[PDB]
Amino acid sequence: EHGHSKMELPDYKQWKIEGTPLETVQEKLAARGLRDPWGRNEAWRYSGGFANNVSFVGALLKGFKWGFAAFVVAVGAEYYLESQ
Amino acid sequence: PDSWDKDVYPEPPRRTPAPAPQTSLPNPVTYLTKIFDLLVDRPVTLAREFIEQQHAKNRYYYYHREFRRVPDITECEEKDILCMFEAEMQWRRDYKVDQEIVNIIQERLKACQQREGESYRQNCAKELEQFTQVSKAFQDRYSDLGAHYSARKCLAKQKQRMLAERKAAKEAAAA
Amino acid sequence: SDAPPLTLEAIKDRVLYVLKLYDKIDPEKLSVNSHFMKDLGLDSLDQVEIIMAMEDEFGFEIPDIDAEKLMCPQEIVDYIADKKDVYE
Amino acid sequence: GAHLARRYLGDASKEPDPLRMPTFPPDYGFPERKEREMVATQQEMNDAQLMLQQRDYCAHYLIQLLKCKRDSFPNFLACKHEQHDWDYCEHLDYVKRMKEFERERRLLQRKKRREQREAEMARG
Amino acid sequence: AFSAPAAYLTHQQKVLRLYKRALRHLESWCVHRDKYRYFACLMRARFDEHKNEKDMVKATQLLRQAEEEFWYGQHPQPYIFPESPGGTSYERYECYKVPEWCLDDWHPSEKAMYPDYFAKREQWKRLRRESWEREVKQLQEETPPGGPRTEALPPARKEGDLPPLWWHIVTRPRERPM
Amino acid sequence: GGVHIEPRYRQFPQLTRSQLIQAEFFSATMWFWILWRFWHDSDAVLGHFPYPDPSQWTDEELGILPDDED
Amino acid sequence: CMHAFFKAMLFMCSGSIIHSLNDEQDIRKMGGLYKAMPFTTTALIIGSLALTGMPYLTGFYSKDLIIEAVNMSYTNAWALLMTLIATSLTAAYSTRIIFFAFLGKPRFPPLVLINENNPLLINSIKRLLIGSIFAGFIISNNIPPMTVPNTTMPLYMKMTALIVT
Amino acid sequence: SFPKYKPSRLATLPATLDPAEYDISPETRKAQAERLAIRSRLKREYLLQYNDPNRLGVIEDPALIRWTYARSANIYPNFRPTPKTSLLGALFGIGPLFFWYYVFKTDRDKKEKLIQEGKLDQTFNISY
Amino acid sequence: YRHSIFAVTHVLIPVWIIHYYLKYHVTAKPYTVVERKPRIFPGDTILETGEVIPLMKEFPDQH
Amino acid sequence: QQERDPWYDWDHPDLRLNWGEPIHWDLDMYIRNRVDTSPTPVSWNTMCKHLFGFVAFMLFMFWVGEIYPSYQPVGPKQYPYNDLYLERGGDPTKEPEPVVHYEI
Amino acid sequence: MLKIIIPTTMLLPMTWMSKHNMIWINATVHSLLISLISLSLLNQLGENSLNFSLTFFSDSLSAPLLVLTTWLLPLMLMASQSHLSKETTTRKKLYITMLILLQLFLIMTFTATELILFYILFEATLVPTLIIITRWGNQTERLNAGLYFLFYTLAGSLPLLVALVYIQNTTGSLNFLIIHYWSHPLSNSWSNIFMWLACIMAFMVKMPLYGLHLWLPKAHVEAPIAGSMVLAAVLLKLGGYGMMRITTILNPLTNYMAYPFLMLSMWGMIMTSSICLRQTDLKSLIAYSSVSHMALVIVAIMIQTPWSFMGATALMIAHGLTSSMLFCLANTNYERVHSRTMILARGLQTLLPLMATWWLVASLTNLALPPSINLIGELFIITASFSWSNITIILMGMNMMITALYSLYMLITTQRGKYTHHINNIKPSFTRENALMALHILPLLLLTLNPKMILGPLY
Ligand SMILES: CCCCCCCCCCCCCCCCC[C@@H](O)O[C@H](CO[C@H](O)CCCCCCCCCCCCCCC)COP(=O)(O)OCC[N+](C)(C)C
Ligand SMILES: CCCCCCCC/C=C\CCCCCCCC(=O)O[C@H](COC(=O)CCCCCCC/C=C/CCCCCCCC)COP(=O)(O)OCCN
Ligand SMILES: CCCCCCCCCCCC(=O)SCCNC(=O)CCNC(=O)[C@H](O)C(C)(C)COP(=O)(O)O
Repeated sequence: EHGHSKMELPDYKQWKIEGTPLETVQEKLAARGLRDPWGRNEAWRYSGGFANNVSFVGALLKGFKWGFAAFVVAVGAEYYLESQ
Repeated sequence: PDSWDKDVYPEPPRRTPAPAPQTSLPNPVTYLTKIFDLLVDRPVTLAREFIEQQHAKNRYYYYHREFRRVPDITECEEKDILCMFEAEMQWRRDYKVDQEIVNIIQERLKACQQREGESYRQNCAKELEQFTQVSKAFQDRYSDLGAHYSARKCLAKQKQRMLAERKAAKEAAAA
Repeated sequence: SDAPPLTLEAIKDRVLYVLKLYDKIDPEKLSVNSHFMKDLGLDSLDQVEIIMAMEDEFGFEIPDIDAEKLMCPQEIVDYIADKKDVYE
Repeated sequence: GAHLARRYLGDASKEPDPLRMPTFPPDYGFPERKEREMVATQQEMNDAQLMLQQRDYCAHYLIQLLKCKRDSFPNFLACKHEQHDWDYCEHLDYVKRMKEFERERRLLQRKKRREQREAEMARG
Repeated sequence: AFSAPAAYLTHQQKVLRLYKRALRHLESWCVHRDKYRYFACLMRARFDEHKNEKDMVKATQLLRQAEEEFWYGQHPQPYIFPESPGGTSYERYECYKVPEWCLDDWHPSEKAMYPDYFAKREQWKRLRRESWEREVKQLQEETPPGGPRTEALPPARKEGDLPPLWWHIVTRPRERPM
Repeated sequence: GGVHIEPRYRQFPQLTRSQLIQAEFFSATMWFWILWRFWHDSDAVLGHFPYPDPSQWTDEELGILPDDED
Repeated sequence: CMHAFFKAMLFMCSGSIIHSLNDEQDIRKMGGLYKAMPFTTTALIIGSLALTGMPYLTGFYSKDLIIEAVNMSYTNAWALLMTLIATSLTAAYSTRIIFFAFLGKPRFPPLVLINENNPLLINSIKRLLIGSIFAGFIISNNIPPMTVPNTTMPLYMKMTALIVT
Repeated sequence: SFPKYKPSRLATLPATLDPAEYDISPETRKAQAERLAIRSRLKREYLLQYNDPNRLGVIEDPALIRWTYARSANIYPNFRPTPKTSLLGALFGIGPLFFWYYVFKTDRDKKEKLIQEGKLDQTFNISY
Repeated sequence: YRHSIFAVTHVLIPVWIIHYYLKYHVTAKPYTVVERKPRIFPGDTILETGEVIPLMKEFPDQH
Repeated sequence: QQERDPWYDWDHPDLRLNWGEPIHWDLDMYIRNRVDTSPTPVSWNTMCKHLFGFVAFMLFMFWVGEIYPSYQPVGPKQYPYNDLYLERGGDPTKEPEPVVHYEI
Repeated sequence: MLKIIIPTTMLLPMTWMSKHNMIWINATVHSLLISLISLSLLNQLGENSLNFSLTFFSDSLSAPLLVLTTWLLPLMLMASQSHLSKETTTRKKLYITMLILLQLFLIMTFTATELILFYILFEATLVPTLIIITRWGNQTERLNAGLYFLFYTLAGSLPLLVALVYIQNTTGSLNFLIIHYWSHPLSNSWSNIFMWLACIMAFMVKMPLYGLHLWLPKAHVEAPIAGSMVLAAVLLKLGGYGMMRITTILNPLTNYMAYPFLMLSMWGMIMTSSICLRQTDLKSLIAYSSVSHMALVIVAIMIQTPWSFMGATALMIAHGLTSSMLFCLANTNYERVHSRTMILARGLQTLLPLMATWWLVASLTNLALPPSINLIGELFIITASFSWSNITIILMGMNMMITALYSLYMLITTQRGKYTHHINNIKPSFTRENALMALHILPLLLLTLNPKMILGPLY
């Protein structure tokens, strides 16, 4: 049981430099009269689920919202049970 | 256990506290030791009783060998080989017995250190001081003999030690 | 591992994909047998960058002595198949 | 820490050496000099066999804390009050040590002021 | 690896090798892809300025200060592919490579298993036995007098012939036998 | 002993909902534990016993005479 | 005891990352894995927090006491300074690992083979995760005391570990 | 200009930094050609004896035999007593012995003197 | 079923041999098994003797 | 032998040697398992100076820290029963000089 | 004692009256049976000795050596069965006769109540070994090796005969019991110094002492496998046994006489261990390792303390077994490759895994991994030397580290890496070789369970 499923490649026309820092790289290169010949080869790294990033503080605060809500519920229950 | 003498291997009375549960929560240690008893100690006891009755069905004895005393090296002639042989054998047996005495004292010291716990530095002065005496004596008798030790060399060492002690006592008295 | 057993078709498809992503060479003009210097008018530096792009695509690196005489996509695919022992 | 800088960049004789403290008699300040007290005796403190470095003036609260910790075993947070008492008593011991250090420092201050005053009077 | 080496490297090959090394080490320095693309394009622009220079002396003087500049800023810990001669898995699977002649010593009880494989192996043995006798004479007649001048071998030129010295190149164990 | 997931070739890989919910649950549990411990035991970080000021002590308790008696 | 838990889990996460990327170990060739493989991400984040002595975490109950005991002992000034700088550098390379392994854009070869959906790996990692979350509290509250505590401390000296981290 | 790299015995000069490779002459090219010629002759001989199906033994390597023979058995017949050899042999074969003898003799004399004076405190020293 | 036979041949049998080996052969000799003495606190009582340790000196309790 | 070409097709890939080639007198000294002479990015002398300099500085700083220690503004710890005389060594038949602690 | 000697003598007519194809089986079976009889001797007393008669006695120093000597012969026959396949029946019978005569001489040497009988048998062992080395040897340097081996030993041992006859003329007896009971101190005199030298040098040269060890590499490399086995296992221990027996009359002269030899051995263990690091031959490396171990045994005997003697006995037994196993492994490789060079055959673990396991166990035992008896002797001798002087620990630690280094170097060079491509005649290991290695290695791990059996009379 192995992965023999005939995976098919996407279309090469899908990858566009637009909307990526590669566009800024080309803009800087054109100011000196240059162009990147491999710019569209690396456009897949900013296209799909890779288009959105997370900050370091956001990475550390991965589950702060649910944990905080649970902590509020638990401390409320503790206050309502102790004051009896 | 009667298998060993309690006087040779002294032990304190081993006073132990009593269980004083302060809460209503059932501790797991008692339940685990009860199930351990039921599943381990009972079959082991039954097997031991069976083996012991099988042993009692066939009983026979063995004895400690007693050795007579023989003249020592100090009363043997210069070239008399038979008395020298007997004295050497006796001295070797005495050397083994002295080694085992030191072993007994060391075992006492180790047991005291483990048993007394955190207060061993104060509660094991007696064993340490006994071991100090026994080690000093053993060291005086057999140290520096070398690989080829014999009763003659031990006698020579004792002779020079007594000569030194006599000279020191004479010099101190005549000071 | 759990690595699918890549085939000759996959190697050729990936090589042609990376080549078509190379803006210097027109997609229509290139063919499996299309030569680099003469059929597409590329420089030798373009050839070495193509080799580097192949290297980054397939995750293994080709020695310089072998790379400097890889001039067609077909022989690039043949070299990769020989290196990775591809059956079909 | 500030005392480190005061000693190593300022005057060494101005402040004490912690190895040799205290350098003055206990009664040099005031003659009352009430003595410190022990609650735990020798025998029970030996039986509890805490540690030699734990065998200090705070031993009674430590013994009570161990009494709880042995008694209420499954509830490993039942006696928190005894831990609080032991910590408070160690805090009191520490603040007493700080008071000793401060007292010795100011005694050294006034001593040095004394011989410098005598030197000024003698030179005058 | 597969290709036979030459007696020397020309200037053009050395320039290509420096270009590849510099690009690899610049990629190692510039982790991110957009920054690497920018600096690699700038590197290519700086690199091809002296493309059209003609005389040999100035060309040889160049590439030399270039190699010194490369050595000064060579990123003492460059990225290496795992299977490369410096990678973390360079010779990981070399302990699983067993030679083909080891099968000749298998017990008949072991050779009872896999009968078709051993029949095919015997056919390969017969083919090699004939092809070697052809290849010895073919190489004897084709080699220049006084010994070979390079370690490059000729292909087969007849119909039933096989390439000379083929047995130990065709019968490699595998890249990952186990 | 897992499930079948095919490669994607330059697209975001397939994710199971189980791994996402497990990771989020464990992160939330960790943050809740930190908050609960900080609420119930705050002295473990900020301390419970104030640090006295030695210069604030009067000379009476420190056994100091006005530089003339001794 | 604490380092056992959290360092073993850190190596587990590193090995999972290495296997998921075709036996690739260099961090220059691993990019955005925070979303591509989240269980390893959260386990490694918790381990990094534990390693840096985050309050009320397995690493707290040991490392915080280490720093406090070194700060109030008659020892070398140089050794204390080196220990504080080492703590700062510990936080620093933990940040380096997280940043270069989970935050940026992907830098691995195009053929994606990323997969965590294996019960063995998940269970083995999560057991040590629960350990690295709760074992410090449990063990610290269950063992008898064995040293004199540092009850009273200067406020800036109490926060020094957190400040440097 | 950039700081220069200085080679040493255990950190050799890089190939790309050799001024010799840049000084190209026809004699150098001919030398390289004949070097690769002899290398190719050796490789041809090895592969011819290696791919032979008839051979079922170890290919004897004269270079290895020469290496082992020179390392083991060719030393003494080529030995000649010279001031260098005499001095190095005397030093490396006599100096350590007398150095260690002096060290151990001094240590044991000190220990014996302390034992005779009685100030060594050998309590519990039973096994020797 | 696999766990039940495993818990017998790999846990129960070894602990039976070791308990028999310890209870009847190792402890037959003195000092072979030495146990740390149990801690005694004030207010405890002893099973063997029955005497009760007197309480402490009623320290002044505050805060 | 470590710095030989890893891409040439040696007859002995592990030792990187060719059949019939002259063998260096100290071959077993350089077998990729032992001392190697591969050029380093940094020069040998600079490396030695940097390594030695760091070690010398660390040692001298440690000695200075020994000369200039760090501590807290507190007095010595006090122990009740004659500085715990009986429980530290013992000797109960000497009646040592009593030490009594100062309450402030 | 004759219950061992007579069957060993009857081994000769049995061998010479055997069928042309049944010599090996009968010799092996009866040698193993003789070994079983030898096991009874191990029971020993804490008292004087097992004085069988006026001619022979047994002791807990002689008993392990006798057991090892009796056990070694079946292993030597098993090892020699292979390379003597194309030999005529008469010459194979002559080889077996040489081995049997060597065993008989060693057995009578180890009991030897009287010192001249000990000398006579200690020299009688020289002839069969010389014939084995110079007759059934592969190379052309076997003649020079035999000449070295003969003349070093004879030059060392000729003054010993004069010393012994002088000692008997003065004292009146050379029986070891009377010598021990009537021992008298040696005055610090030039004549006594030279008598000490004449008594000591004969056993020193056969240890071999550093600087007098030149014969050993030649003899071990050029000997057939059985000769190498016996030389490394038993013949080296003759000097140690003789020194242990004869140092009883050399006191108190030994206290200062020992320094030149102590320094030589302490520096020579380092020298030979370092030599082992740069060696292109397996047999030479094993021989130099033997030299290092025997130098450390020399140190132990010269220190002359009970722990020294126990450690020396244990190390002698352990080294004999380990060196025999290592030589057998080297011979198994050689009979396949016919080269005897470390760097030729590489990566043999891939082709021969069980033999690689044997290599690993032998290297670990030579490395003195606890709780093997090798480390028991090593540690006892190290502790005794430390009590002698605290500065010896540096040299002992250096020796330990270098020993581990070259042991693992020898293991890695031959077993790990990539196999040599052009070598294709490496057949699967036979049951005979595997049984040989098993019978070498299992007694070591069984003896580590009862170390008191090999700790000598001072236990
Ligand atoms: C070559 C590889 C190694 C082989 C083995 C080497 C081991 C053999 C070495 C022999 C050990 C030492 C021999 C004698 C030791 C006695 C101590 C003496 O030498 O020291 C001083 C002796 O002083 C001088 O050394 C006098 C002797 C000088 C002549 C000896 C030649 C020196 C070097 C010779 C070395 C050659 C060795 C190899 C021979 C082929 C002490 O002064 P003194 O108190 O008065 O004499 C005490 C002895 N009394 C009481 C009997 C009188
Ligand atoms: C590997 C080669 C080693 C060879 C052996 C080296 C050492 C040889 C030992 C010295 C040789 C002579 C041995 C002495 C025989 C014992 C007899 C004895 O001890 O009696 C002495 C005899 O002592 C001697 O006569 C010794 C004279 C020496 C002459 C022979 C010299 C041989 C070489 C000597 C120097 C080398 C020794 C050490 C060599 C180091 C290793 C090479 C006293 O004689 P009496 O006259 O009866 O009593 C005196 C009161 N009236
Ligand atoms: C991070 C690392 C640090 C970076 C430092 C590296 C410094 C490098 C800068 C040096 C620039 C040079 O090229 S140095 C100039 C040396 N001389 C020449 O280039 C003359 C002729 N050029 C050629 O022949 C080439 O091969 C070419 C035509 C380009 C291709 O040809 P193809 O048609 O066969 O592809």
